[PDB]
Amino acid sequence: SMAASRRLMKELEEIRKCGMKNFRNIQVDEANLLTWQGLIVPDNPPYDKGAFRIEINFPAEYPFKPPKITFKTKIYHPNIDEKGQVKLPVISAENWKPATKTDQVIQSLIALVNDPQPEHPLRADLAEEYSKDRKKFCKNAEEFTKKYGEKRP
Amino acid sequence: MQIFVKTLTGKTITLEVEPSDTIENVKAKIQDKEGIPPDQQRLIFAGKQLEDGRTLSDYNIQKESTLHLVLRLR
Amino acid sequence: YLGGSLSIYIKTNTGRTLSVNLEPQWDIKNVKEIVAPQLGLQPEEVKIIFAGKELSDATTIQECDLGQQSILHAIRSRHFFVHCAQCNKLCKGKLRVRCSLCKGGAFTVHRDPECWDDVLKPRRITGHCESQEIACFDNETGDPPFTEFYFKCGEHVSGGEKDFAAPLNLIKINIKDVPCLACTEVSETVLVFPCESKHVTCLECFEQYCRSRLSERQFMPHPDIGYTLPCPAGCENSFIEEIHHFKLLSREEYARYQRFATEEYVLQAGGVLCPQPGCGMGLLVEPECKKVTCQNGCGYVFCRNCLQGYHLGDCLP
Ligand SMILES: [Zn+2]
Ligand SMILES: [Zn+2]
Ligand SMILES: [Zn+2]
Ligand SMILES: [Zn+2]
Ligand SMILES: [Zn+2]
Ligand SMILES: [Zn+2]
Repeated sequence: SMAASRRLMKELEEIRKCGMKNFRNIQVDEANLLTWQGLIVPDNPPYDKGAFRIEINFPAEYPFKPPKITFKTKIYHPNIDEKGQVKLPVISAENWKPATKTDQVIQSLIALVNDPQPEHPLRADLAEEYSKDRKKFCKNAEEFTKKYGEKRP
Repeated sequence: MQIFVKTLTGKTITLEVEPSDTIENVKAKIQDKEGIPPDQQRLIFAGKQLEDGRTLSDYNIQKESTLHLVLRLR
Repeated sequence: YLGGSLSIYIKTNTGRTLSVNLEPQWDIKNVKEIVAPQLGLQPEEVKIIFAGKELSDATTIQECDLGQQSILHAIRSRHFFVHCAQCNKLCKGKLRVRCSLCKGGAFTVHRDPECWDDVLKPRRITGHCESQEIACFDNETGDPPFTEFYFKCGEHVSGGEKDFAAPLNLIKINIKDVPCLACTEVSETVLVFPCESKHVTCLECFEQYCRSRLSERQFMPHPDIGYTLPCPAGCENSFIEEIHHFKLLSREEYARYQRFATEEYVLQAGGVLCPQPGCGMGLLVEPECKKVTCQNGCGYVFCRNCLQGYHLGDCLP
């Protein structure tokens, strides 16, 4: 809770100065340092310029335990749960190095969003859909993502 | 110097023993103070069974290290 | 700089023990010319031994890395790191030596290894002993015993004859200002992990990592090594082969490591715990035998295939 929270704070600082276009609107509630709020704008057409609001909660053992990510904004995506939970290989406790920075994980998540992976689905129906039929999948996707998610210039 | 042997129960027993003593000696002392059969005793420290032939010094037992007791009915 | 003055015991070949206190800056040749009239031996005769090395006559007393109430010996002839039971925090350790046969000191060592060397093995070097009129012989035995080392806590007063501590060989001073993996924070004192990449972590992160991997019984099991920890990065074949490092954590955090290690050992080896509350007794029952007793305990008999009272009929639910 010392070399942990301070490292987390440092990463937060570097992320703040690194105002990369894809991840904007950083909201770290001053009460609890272990929870972050964010807003992500994908460049790709299926989730075109539609900002999705995410929350990242870090364990009390952050340096040696993978953080978890939830999506407060509903999203039509195979690797994303209905509750908002996400299956990211970089995160999953089976293969997570402590040295892995937060921004790298965020970039990995963005990459996962832009191009979905049907190899390991949390939501099987959408996975089979995208694997077999893309255009109707893209229709449902764009429809839903215009239906939910706040656009940002 | 002294050490502690501890049954999982919490029953802690204090035993005086010096580093260059075999596990057999410790077993003999424990059984002498409680009444266990010599063979039934399996001493375990940090999850590894202690070989009867070797000594405490080979496992680098400190002052008041806890040597947990396990009993082998056999 | 509290006192400066040092007090030292001196044990000779004979049984007599001499208490002498000196100033840290006196010549060892002078010390020889002080010990010689102390027992009545000639000043030219005395050779002084400490920790194995034939002491230089010119070297300063302070130079010898010597604490308080320590012991040196005499005869007529002519950056470590340890964990202390008294001192919870690890302290700078000092290295002394003892004869395998007579369990005594004051002998000469042949190689005198500096650091980063082959060590900590029962059989290494043989040396001449002063005690018992040079009667430490292996010629007769055949089975070879050897001069063995040990470590003492150098932050406090010590008992020269038998005081010892646990050596933590994985902890080094940060000589190249290497950053800790977990915090990217260069710590003066760090720990080096046994993997090829030589990953390093400071003490705070050793403690946090341990106490985080501890509550859920997550210590990786090796038969020979013990219940240890993998590399923070999870590098292969990087298991801490000397467990005592865990003593960086205090009473609770470490004793519970001992307990859990024992319990899991019992569980995996086939043994079974005691269902009666507050017993937890692990009893290694012969695989075929299915009547469970509680040896020197609560004598409750359970089926082991049901964790319930001894039943003759098979336990269906
Ligand atoms: Zn000490
Ligand atoms: Zn000797
Ligand atoms: Zn650290
Ligand atoms: Zn490693
Ligand atoms: Zn019992
Ligand atoms: Zn049963």
